Amino acid sequence: IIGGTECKPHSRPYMAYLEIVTSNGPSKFCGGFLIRRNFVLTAAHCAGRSITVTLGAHNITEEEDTWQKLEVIKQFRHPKYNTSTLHHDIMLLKLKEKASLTLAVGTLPFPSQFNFVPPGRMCRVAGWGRTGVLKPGSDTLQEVKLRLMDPQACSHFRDFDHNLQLCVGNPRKTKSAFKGDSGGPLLCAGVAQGIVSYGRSDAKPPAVFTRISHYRPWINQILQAN
Amino acid sequence: LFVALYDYQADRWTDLSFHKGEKFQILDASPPGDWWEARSLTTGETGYIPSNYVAPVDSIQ
Ligand SMILES: [Zn+2]
Repeated sequence: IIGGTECKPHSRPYMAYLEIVTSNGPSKFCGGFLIRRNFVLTAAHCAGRSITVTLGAHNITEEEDTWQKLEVIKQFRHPKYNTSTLHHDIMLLKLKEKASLTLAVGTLPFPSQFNFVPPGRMCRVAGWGRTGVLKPGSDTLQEVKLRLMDPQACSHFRDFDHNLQLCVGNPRKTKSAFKGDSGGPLLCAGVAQGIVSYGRSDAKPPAVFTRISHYRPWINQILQAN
Repeated sequence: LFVALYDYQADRWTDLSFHKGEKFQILDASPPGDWWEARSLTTGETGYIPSNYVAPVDSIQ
């Protein structure tokens, strides 16, 4: 998260920290969010061999008695996910056991009614990602408020599709999601409407988030079935 | 194992930058698209690389 603030500890108890073990060398790291006791929603590009999810964290470098670490047992990457476009950058992860509900660990279930969110709303995203181009990931969970832009502000991105993607972050500001925030939720009026997907290597906003409303059928499908 | 045939500067933060000759281990090539997820053997970083910029190490002279 660039230009954000430190979250009030445990104030977003659905936030998931993902370690994705690919093989013998440094892991990859993503965010995500607990939408049901044994389901975490994240980005498709955070897929890998095995994934450990840490729930209940604030400072991720210091083990806490709020932590629940759970293995992922099943990955549901969106079947139409494509690396040239990064369309359908969305994935559900079924956890080995249901998380236990605590002050620090809670779900963020969707409201019954999805709706299409237009440009102009100010939404909030949280994560442990890098705080700048040359910066390491944040030890503590950060959040930032970002403006939804007209999709024309993202026309420089390949095949950007207003129906599939949100265009997020006023270009005249430095505030933005960044590397390591992948898969984290963008909440508008407290409702998850976006998933951090990608943006410019140089961190110049806007960035691209998966538009959750488009995927509401598919998500509901997988849950009502697993 | 794969080798960079050309230099590449990433435009998307999901992607790695690299120089001709840098070596990679491929982690995922399953999804459609011109990009494979890889890990640089130089830096240890993981990200997407253009599949056409690399070749198996034993497929170069
Ligand atoms: Zn705490």
